[PDB]
Amino acid sequence: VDCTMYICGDSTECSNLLLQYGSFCTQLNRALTGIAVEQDKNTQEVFAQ
Amino acid sequence: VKQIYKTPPIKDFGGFNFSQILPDPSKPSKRSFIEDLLFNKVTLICAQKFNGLTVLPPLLTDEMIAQYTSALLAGTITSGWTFGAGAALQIPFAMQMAYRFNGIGVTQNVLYENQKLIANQFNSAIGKIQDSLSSTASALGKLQDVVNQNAQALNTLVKQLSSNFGAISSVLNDI
Amino acid sequence: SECVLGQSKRVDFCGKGYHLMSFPQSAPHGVVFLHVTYVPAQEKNFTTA
Amino acid sequence: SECVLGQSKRVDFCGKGYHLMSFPQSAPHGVVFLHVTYVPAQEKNFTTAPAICHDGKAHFPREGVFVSNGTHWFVTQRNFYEPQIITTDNTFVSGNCDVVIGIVNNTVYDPLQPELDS
Amino acid sequence: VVIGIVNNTVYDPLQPELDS
Amino acid sequence: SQSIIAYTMSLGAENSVAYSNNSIAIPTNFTISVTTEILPVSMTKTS
Ligand SMILES: *[C@@H]1O[C@H](CO)[C@@H](O)[C@H](O)[C@H]1NC(C)=O
Ligand SMILES: *[C@@H]1O[C@H](CO)[C@@H](O)[C@H](O)[C@H]1NC(C)=O
Ligand SMILES: *[C@@H]1O[C@H](CO)[C@@H](O)[C@H](O)[C@H]1NC(C)=O
Ligand SMILES: *[C@@H]1O[C@H](CO)[C@@H](O)[C@H](O)[C@H]1NC(C)=O
Repeated sequence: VDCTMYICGDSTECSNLLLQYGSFCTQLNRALTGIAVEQDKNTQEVFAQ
Repeated sequence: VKQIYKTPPIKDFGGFNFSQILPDPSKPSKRSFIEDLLFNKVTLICAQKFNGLTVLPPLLTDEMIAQYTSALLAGTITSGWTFGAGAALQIPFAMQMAYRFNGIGVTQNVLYENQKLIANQFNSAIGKIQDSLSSTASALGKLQDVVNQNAQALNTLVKQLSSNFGAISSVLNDI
Repeated sequence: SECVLGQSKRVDFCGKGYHLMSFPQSAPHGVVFLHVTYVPAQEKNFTTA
Repeated sequence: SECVLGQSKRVDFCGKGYHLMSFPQSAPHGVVFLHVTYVPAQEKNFTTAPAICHDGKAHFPREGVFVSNGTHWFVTQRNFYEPQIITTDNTFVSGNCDVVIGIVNNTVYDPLQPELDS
Repeated sequence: VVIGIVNNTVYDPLQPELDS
Repeated sequence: SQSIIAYTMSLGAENSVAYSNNSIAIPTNFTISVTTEILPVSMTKTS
């Protein structure tokens, strides 16, 4: 999920305002990427033996 | 393990070399030869003091963990698995290898004839870990990644104070 | 408990292949296992019955 | 599934040391297990040898170990004190005595001799 | 009963010492 | 004169077992103990 797009989208005023919330979007994106990588990790561990 | 076992200085293991794993008094610390490389490779460190952050030292210091590891090592060497189930009944390593060969499904003879080559192969394999760890920085991946994740999470938490969250300013005193 | 204080009857739990023993090694915020296993080599094409 | 439904060979999982059996007990939002262990005691150590040489061929204890009280040698299971005379019925042979290191010269009794009378 | 059983001689360790 | 002390916790007892290539220790009188284990199963079904 794109945090900036989901919260604001194409609008620019909302995107500018959201910068006041620090790096919550970055943290959420990092967590989602970690989960996505972990999915492939589990798939490989279970199947690629 | 409830007791701290030790290896007699003779260390007559019939060609099996435990220098890499057993404690090394030569170094300032009592940790084994391999341990030093692992700690050096593993080691935003000691730079979190502001904003009320504090770190509690672990209950079991590194020296205590090394002592526990050395005790487990000594128990495994002489007593094999016997000390993990009762009294530490010492058995020669040359014959402990034969006893284990029986568990997997190999007769004690194979070892009783090939002991020299078996010990040489064991020493080479255990001794080759040093070079592999030294030449490869990804061998300690898990600990490095978890430490980096914790460090970056703490850094992000600290930096969050720099965001006003829609307020006029990010400093209470200025407001 | 299993790899060090005994011989693990499981498979691919203590090292690769048949387990023999494991010599524990400590590490910062972790532990390193020197798994020792048995690996056959030099297979042949003998006949059975 | 392992401690109660059967016997577990896992170490310090179904009980401290060699596991024997377990008896589950009901508890509020919990389980109380009365594990039964088997811990050897009354230690005693003797002299040993890897193999035994009788007539130029190396003998091995098969399912036991070579021990001795200083007067008589015996073959017994490593996990208990059950001495027995070195006999082919509990001993197997492979290879010569030269290759083996630490081999101790001794005589292997033949259980056939008592039956070879008359 | 066995399937694939092969025929080969089997030695008796007690044959040389059978005589009393 | 009971008080509170601040010491370095002992890492268990110290027992160095004599080890030689010609010596083996074999038990003679086994003992049986009972190891109690406790493990929670579920929480209260609060809603
Ligand atoms: C073993 O023999 C089979 C047939 O007898 C053959 O197909 C196979 O390639 C052989 N493998 C080796 C390693 O000799
Ligand atoms: C080993 O034997 C010696 C005597 O040879 C004895 O003093 C010692 O207590 C024994 N230790 C064990 C663990 O049996
Ligand atoms: C055991 O050690 C002694 C001296 O420490 C040595 O003389 C002896 O040969 C060793 N045992 C074997 C089987 O080599
Ligand atoms: C083994 O395979 C060969 C070739 O197909 C066949 O002639 C033979 O009967 C088979 N024997 C058994 C015991 O399956």
